Amino acid sequence: MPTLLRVYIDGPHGMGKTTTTQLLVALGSRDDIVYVPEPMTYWRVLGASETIANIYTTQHRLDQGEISAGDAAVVMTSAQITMGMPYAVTDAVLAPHIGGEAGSPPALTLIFDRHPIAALLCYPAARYLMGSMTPQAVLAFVALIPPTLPGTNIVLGALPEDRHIDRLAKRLDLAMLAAIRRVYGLLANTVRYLQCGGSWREDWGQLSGPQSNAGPRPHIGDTLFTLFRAPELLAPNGDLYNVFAWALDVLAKRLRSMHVFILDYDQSPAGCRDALLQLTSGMVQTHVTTPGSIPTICDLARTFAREMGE
Amino acid sequence: MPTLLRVYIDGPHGMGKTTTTQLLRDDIVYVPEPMTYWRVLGASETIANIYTTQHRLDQGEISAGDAAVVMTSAQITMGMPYAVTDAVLAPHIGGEAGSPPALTLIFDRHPIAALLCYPAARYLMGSMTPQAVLAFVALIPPTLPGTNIVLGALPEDRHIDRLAKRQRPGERLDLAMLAAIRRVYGLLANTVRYLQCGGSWREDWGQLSGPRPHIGDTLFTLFRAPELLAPNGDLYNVFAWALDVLAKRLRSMHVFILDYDQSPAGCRDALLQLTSGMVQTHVTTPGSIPTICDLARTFAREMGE
Ligand SMILES: Cc1c(CC(CO)CO)[nH]c(=O)[nH]c1=O
Ligand SMILES: Cc1c(CC(CO)CO)[nH]c(=O)[nH]c1=O
Repeated sequence: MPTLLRVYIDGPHGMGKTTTTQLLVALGSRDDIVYVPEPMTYWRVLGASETIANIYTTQHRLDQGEISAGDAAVVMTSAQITMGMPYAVTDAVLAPHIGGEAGSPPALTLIFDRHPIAALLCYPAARYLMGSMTPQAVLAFVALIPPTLPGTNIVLGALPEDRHIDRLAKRLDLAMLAAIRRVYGLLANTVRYLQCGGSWREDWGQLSGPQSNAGPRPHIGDTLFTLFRAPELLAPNGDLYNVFAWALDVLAKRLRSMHVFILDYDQSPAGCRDALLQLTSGMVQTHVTTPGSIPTICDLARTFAREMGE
Repeated sequence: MPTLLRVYIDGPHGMGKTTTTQLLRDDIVYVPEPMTYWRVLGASETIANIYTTQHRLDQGEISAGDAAVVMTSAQITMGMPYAVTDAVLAPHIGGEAGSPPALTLIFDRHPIAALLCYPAARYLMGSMTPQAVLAFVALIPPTLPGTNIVLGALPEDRHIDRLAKRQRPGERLDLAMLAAIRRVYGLLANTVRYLQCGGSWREDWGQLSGPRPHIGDTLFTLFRAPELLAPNGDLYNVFAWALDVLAKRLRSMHVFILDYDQSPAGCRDALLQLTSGMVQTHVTTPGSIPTICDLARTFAREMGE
């Protein structure tokens, strides 16, 4: 069987992900690489009306005290369903075609503009930090994350906050940028922690008060688990209710088999592109399940690109 | 390796599901309704919020768009317990055993009640958008082997009668909702049959606008909704793909119909007699039963009051 290489470009917005991705797609032959872009059209029209604008409006409303936390949460929870739809449905139809891992050329390369966890974990978690979402709803999105498919290569990105703020500026919510930057830092640390043998249940008690595929085992306090210590999730004895505890187990199982890589976005567009290109070399590939999986997968991505990317 | 029997007792609420299961020490565990999660843990009185919002939309106090936001949000809370239970239980499920079992796990509902059925019903009540319904459908966990689902049968007047004397905290006796929820479950049962008999929604799609149920008698009719179609009437691919997931998830489910129009002793035996044709599965580890028990008893203890 032919092999496949799936690469999910994710991380906080405004670092140059899209540009970088397209520069990488432009290098390869017409059909040996395909790009599944940001489904902006689904977010602005198909799934609902201007989903991004509504989110930023709601937070602003909440900040000025024009609405309550409860109102904010209801809107954000509903908007993240809508924000993650396209990633979720894409994962579900792609799944059956994915076979086991081959090893670090590929008959097909799929570059995605983000992964499901972006909408089912990171943004929600970041909204929790902004007070616009409850920790319970975040764990609800976490329990709904699709089984992590083999060969899940995810590229997170590092960019100094001052450069980030600059690049991002053309609203401008700096509190949110800080929160999304923190959430993605926590995330990469969570993957290394879990890959190093870390057991949240065993280290839980170390709670009080970034490298993904390199370095020593991070402290649970530097992982995503610490966000989930909120009083809402704590039983009268101080311990996590089992429902939320089990959601934390799902979060571990989903991230542990992922392959995360860090891309230095503090360089030029072509610099980023080559940088991303070099990184693909150590990324795990998988076999497809049927002979007709490659063509089918291309159609799916092109169709997705045409209907939802612009 | 030992065998396991999973039985999900679902269907529209208010027919007797709770009584049936109740009447029933180590070869069978009953995972009950996670009422405490809906009233306290997940959020504050979630059934109340749901029914209040429908009512206010009905009275003209709020907008369809307002109801939907609350309604979609509330459905995240309602299904959480089911979704989390499926996710930690999934790993331990092996292949089908064949045609007793070491452990019988009786559940009060399946993830599809919160991810498909209630949301579809709210869509039919105007309190949820069809896109939100398909997003929930995109998140339906994969259908493992041995997914036996018991659905209830009961004449509408009996149902209203039985529902009226068994209201839930914050619930309102809404007859329009009762019809909606009853329509969806009937379509649900027809959909599984359709799919198992070879039905292809893409092939039969044209029959909505001009030995298995007609497509118009399946859950696929609900998605003819204008919000999901392009200017030329074609379904957007995002949605079509969501319908492909629905077909895949439903098709492998084993549906069993339990007649509720009888005494609670009748309904208890009824369910038990239904298990002869339910599909069993192997667990994946030797210590999978014990773990499964803890999960189930703990769930019950913490979320079933
Ligand atoms: C994926 C995602 C985003 C990313 C957007 C910028 O908001 C585009 O990168 N933004 C959100 O507000 N929620 C989400 O789920
Ligand atoms: C499962 C479920 C229900 C059923 C309730 C009573 O309405 C408990 O059986 N009700 C909803 O409104 N959403 C749901 O997901």
